[PDB]
Amino acid sequence: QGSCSLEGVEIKGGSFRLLQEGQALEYVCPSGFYPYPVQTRTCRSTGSWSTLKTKTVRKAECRAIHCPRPHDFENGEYWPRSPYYNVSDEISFHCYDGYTLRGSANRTCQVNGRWSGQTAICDNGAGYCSNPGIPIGTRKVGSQYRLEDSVTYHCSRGLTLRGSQRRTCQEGGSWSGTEPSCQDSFMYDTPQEVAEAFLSSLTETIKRKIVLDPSGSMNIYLVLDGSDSIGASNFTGAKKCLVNLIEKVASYGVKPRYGLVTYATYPKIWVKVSEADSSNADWVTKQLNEINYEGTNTKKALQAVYSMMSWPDDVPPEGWNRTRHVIILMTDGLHNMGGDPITVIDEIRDLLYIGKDRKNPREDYLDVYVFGVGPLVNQVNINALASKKDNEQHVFKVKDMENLEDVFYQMIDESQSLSLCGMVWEHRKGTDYHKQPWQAKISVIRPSKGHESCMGAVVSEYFVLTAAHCFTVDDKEHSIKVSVGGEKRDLEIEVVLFHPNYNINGKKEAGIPEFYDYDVALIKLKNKLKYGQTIRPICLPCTEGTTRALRLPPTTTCQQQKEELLPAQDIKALFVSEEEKKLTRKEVYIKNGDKKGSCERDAQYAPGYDKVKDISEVVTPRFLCTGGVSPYADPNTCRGDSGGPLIVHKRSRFIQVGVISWGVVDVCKNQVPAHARDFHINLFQVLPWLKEKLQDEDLGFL
DNA sequence: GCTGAGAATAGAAGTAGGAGTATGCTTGCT
Repeated sequence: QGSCSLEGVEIKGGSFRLLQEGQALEYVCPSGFYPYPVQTRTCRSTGSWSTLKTKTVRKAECRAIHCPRPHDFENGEYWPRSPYYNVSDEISFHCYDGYTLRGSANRTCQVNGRWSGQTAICDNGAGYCSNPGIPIGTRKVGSQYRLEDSVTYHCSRGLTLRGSQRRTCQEGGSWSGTEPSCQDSFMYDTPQEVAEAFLSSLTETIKRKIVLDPSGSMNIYLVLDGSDSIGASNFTGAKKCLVNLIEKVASYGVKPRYGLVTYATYPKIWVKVSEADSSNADWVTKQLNEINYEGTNTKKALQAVYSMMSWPDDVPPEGWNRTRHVIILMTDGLHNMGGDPITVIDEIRDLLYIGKDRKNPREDYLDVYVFGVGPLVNQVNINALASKKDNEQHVFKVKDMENLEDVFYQMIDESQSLSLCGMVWEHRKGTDYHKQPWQAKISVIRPSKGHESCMGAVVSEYFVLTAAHCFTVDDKEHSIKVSVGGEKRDLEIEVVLFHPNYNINGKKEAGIPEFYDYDVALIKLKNKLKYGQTIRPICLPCTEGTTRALRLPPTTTCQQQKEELLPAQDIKALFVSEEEKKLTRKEVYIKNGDKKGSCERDAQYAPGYDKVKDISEVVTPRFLCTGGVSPYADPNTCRGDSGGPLIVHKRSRFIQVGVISWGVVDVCKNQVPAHARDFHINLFQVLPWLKEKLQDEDLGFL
């Protein structure tokens, strides 16, 4: 219908995007922050947008994220106790007299409003089933853990419960349903989390494996809500996703029968599990790559799945009780009109003979996974559709279709190698250096002057990339100590090669103290590096490894890699920072579009630069600029973050595009000025040197 | 001793101590 004017819809320190024909809008803020008071707004019929109530507010703002307080913790205590916790605030758990603790007892408020680790439970064994525990932010009603007992979970006001709200102690000793959690509106899952939590609970760990039965089979049904952003560009993103899913599931030595359904308003059936080619993975793939478009009705799609399931006669077919069914539904709307689709799930469970016994519940033979995309997804319907299994997650909510692509990219990249550059698998028990294995700390003990602390990047097995200003010719090799993988041991250096065009002595008699042009250095290690879960390389620009990371054809030029990694935009980069012996990922933006000159202009607030006539004499084409308060409140770099890699996170891989070189003001361990920018060396501009010096490291430079 | 109308993060109308994708009701007159 009619549209609204955007007069004043902007948000303090954030951006917005118009969904659904401009009739709705979502607010997006920076990492750690959430848009306040509401994330979304629609266009009214009165011309204006939705009001922002919390008490009308005129404009919106981005405000820091808090992690919830444990409503209660049975049979033990936790501390520090507080009503809310800021980001990166740790809490520890202990239990009472004679109880045993399970789960992570040193949790930490992550940047996403969730606590690190898993739910702490203090149990003894005084019940048939185990103590189901209280996930942080919930409230459990019930404390008797005998057979056939129930426990109910409640979420605070304004929060949506994902998981089971009622778990019964089943025959066994395992609980029913899945552990619940409370979800805010802005809360999204990261493609790493989705990939890991889907792979696990699709498979079992012996590498993983898919557990079918003797003379058993698997039917996989892919349902796609192609009435919105999912079915755009002829299902291109969803096509990539499902191709990689089919490949990854085929890599497990199983040949499942596939069914493929799209639905905008009516269900369109492309592949049916009855076709003899329904198990031919590449026939299914070729049929998928040719789906096309063309009110959202989901019940019809689930009924098409049910018709696939149902049999041609009263007498059963052979092997009905040995087939395992998987229903992967991808949607971005799901306001369940046209009917209530839960009844279809109940009819399905009736047909599979699930939940009709006590010794044969058969819950292993039906898995339902739901991938919601965008803010307009109904967190309640998707959770009602999906399944609930102990220690398993089946509901996911991601931000764009791009993140949904990155999910399956990450899934495909899982079991390739340890030499795969820029690969990090977010695990369940991951430490700091598990998540930044390329990181390398350089320490230089300078006489009479501050101990220089720099960072680095492991670009190959013998080399480490850093910034040249960390070193000097006075510094002997017995004062430079490099450490990778977070280990005490310092490494043995062969030679530190500086760029041939580097000189910090300027431009000295011209009135400029520091000249950081071509501020890159390569440390050649004497020994070799042993790649592992803690040491791994990072991708470099204009190498075939980065082309394979960007999912591009081998006939791609270095310029194409440039315009894919560094376009004329506000590219979202990141780096890693030392914070009390901890490695934190700080997320910044590279002003390379229309704000580039505004970034470079703020270099006159820098020491010794306040009287330079031409600012292009100190900020050369070899520099990328981050920082500032536009379009977002970028975090700044530390004195010790110097030399570290400036990373771009694309297609679930990490590509280094810059080396942290200098900053306008040094205020890091922190009101902060808006001219506080940081400048990094563009690795695309020092490429001949890198190619010449790393020609024998098997990087396959373009 | 009532409220047959409108409000309300959208917003029809019916009349409901209603409902509602983060929440979730009052007018005025005696």
